[PDB]
Amino acid sequence: VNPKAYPLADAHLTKKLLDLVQQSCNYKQLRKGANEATKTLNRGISEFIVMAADAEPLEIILHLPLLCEDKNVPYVFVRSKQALGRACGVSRPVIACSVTIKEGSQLKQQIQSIQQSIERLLV
Amino acid sequence: SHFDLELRAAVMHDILDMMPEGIKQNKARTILQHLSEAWRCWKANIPWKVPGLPTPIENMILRYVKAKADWWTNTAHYNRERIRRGATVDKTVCKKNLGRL
Amino acid sequence: DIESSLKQLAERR
Amino acid sequence: GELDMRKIGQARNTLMDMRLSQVSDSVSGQTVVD
Amino acid sequence: SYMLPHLHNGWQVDQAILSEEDRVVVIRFGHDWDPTCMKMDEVLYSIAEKVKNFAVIYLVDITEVPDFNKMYELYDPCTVMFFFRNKHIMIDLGTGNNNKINWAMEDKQEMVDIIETVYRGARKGRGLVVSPKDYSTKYRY
Amino acid sequence: MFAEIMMKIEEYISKQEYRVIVDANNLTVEIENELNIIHKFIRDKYSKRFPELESLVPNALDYIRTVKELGNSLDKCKNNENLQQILTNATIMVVSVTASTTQGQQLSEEELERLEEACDMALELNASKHRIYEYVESRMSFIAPNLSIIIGASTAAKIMGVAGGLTNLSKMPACNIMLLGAQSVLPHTGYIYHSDIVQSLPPDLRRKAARLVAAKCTLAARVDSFHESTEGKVGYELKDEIERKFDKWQEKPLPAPLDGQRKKRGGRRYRKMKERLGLTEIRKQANRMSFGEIEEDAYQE
Repeated sequence: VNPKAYPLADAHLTKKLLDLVQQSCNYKQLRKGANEATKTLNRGISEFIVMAADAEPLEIILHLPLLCEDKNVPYVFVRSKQALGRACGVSRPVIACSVTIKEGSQLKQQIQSIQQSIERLLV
Repeated sequence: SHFDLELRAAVMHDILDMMPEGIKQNKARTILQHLSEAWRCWKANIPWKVPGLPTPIENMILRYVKAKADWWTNTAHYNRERIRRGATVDKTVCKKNLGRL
Repeated sequence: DIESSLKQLAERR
Repeated sequence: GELDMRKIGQARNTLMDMRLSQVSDSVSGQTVVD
Repeated sequence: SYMLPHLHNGWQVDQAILSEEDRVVVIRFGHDWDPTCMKMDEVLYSIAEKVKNFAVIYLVDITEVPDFNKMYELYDPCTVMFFFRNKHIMIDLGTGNNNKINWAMEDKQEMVDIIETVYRGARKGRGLVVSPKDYSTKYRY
Repeated sequence: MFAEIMMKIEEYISKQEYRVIVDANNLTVEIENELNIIHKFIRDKYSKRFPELESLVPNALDYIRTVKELGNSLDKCKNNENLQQILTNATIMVVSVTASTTQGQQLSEEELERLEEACDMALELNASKHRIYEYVESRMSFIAPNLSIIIGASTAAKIMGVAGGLTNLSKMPACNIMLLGAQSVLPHTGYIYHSDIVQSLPPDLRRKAARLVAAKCTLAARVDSFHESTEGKVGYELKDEIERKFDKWQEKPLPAPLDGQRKKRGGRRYRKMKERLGLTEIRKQANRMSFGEIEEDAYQE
């Protein structure tokens, strides 16, 4: 993978992150795209920000952890956007899928658990 | 009267006889298509640019196009004169002459 | 292919 | 060097337009809606 | 030119008539030297890539294979005849007979319409397809 | 203001942070307006000696060179080697035809001296603006090569001055990049839209192609934030993709003789099409002929 992409999740961690991203996008709580993730990080309403390590170039998502250092949000980098290749109906693999807090989310606590799991990988 | 078809046949025969047997299997249709593109190009003021074609091939195509253009201009002038005079024509001939004019 | 037939037709006309 | 055919035409058109505008500057009540 | 492959052998032409059954087979018995057969070949080339999906047109030289001009009696300089699944369909041109076209049809649209009508009649099985044209006259004025 | 900026540009060019390039760009943008005002004042002052010189020379630098070469004397247009290097041959012929019949009196000595001083000041301002543009292009090539090769050096310098450098621009999203320095005021008039890369496009496809021009330049902001992409291959590839998109945005079988098989459906399944598209007409009072009488006139047709 890319050495600049940090942190790197495991297989089950990426599977749980993809399931949480699909549950957020199906319940209208996730935004795909780099500009939408940057706007969700600047607005302060994004609960989590996920990146993709298989990006050419990978520097375009390099501001995604740094904005996570500007809003106190967990950051994670899927080995490949292909994990979200279909994402929320996206034909092309998805990379920046800012998962924003959803009022009374049916998986709000589950998303919080993913956050708690994404804060321990960066050590 | 039949300058167009005769000239096309002569150009095709010359190109085919010049062309080797290794290239006459399938590229004869390509040369015919190139000649057709050249003909349609001169009839619509659109330049015919085949930079990947041999210079003698381009010269032959240009000569054929010039001959066909001269023949078509003469035929169109004659047909227009006959129509103005009151000669006996048909709908296909009238349509072709109107298009050329 | 068609080259031989075209040449044959041309040679007679 | 090379021939710029449109250059002389453009120059002549500009000169004619300038001369006409000079003549047109002497008009009395030509209206204009902004 | 003459991109349509002429069946040199008479038996080869007959097998070609027996080759395709789901489309229209048109054989141009005109000799390639004459200008009239040249115009017929040009008209065929106009409809070469159009009626291809519904017909298969082949050229023919009465000098090469004489049996076609001696049994079917195609004495015209360039006669266009049709054969569908071993059944020579007749086009109701109105020129006294219906075995051949016998006219240098310089209209591509007319040839295309005639081919379509011949195909429709062959599908309907009518041995004498009513040609949607007034071929009995010169159609000129 | 201009002297200190010129001294800073000379000190930067003699030694070969990011605010000096933006200050030089602002000084060049001020010097361009000052040279335009000086050219307008020279055209208003020399209007008595040559009233057709402004119409013959629409450019400000060309009119300044014509006022410096000819001036009040209209005899400097016959085989003039100095005027032949500024304008073309047809422009020189038009200037000679205008000076042959000018119908204007010559200016005084003080007015000609003031016009020559204004032309020299405009030439010095244009030279200072060209030197500031060269220094800004050198600083952009040393700082952000992909952003200077994709959207231009002056546009990248203006984007770094507005956003606060390449480190702050990388954070900017495509929406901000698309409307970088954007706003009757045109909505989303981003610097990319107000640039040379967006000027080579039709106005119907100028804004949306700017969305293809700014956001990829934002990727250049992601390319020049680190120490990578020092050559500019990514910006050249983005420019080639934008040129291919602009070239793409600008500029036979026969159906088989087969018909329908049979009819078995009808009503709320095929009747809707036969009622909307092939809608039922009057079907009466328009097909009858009344062979006994004659309703319309004999030749109404």
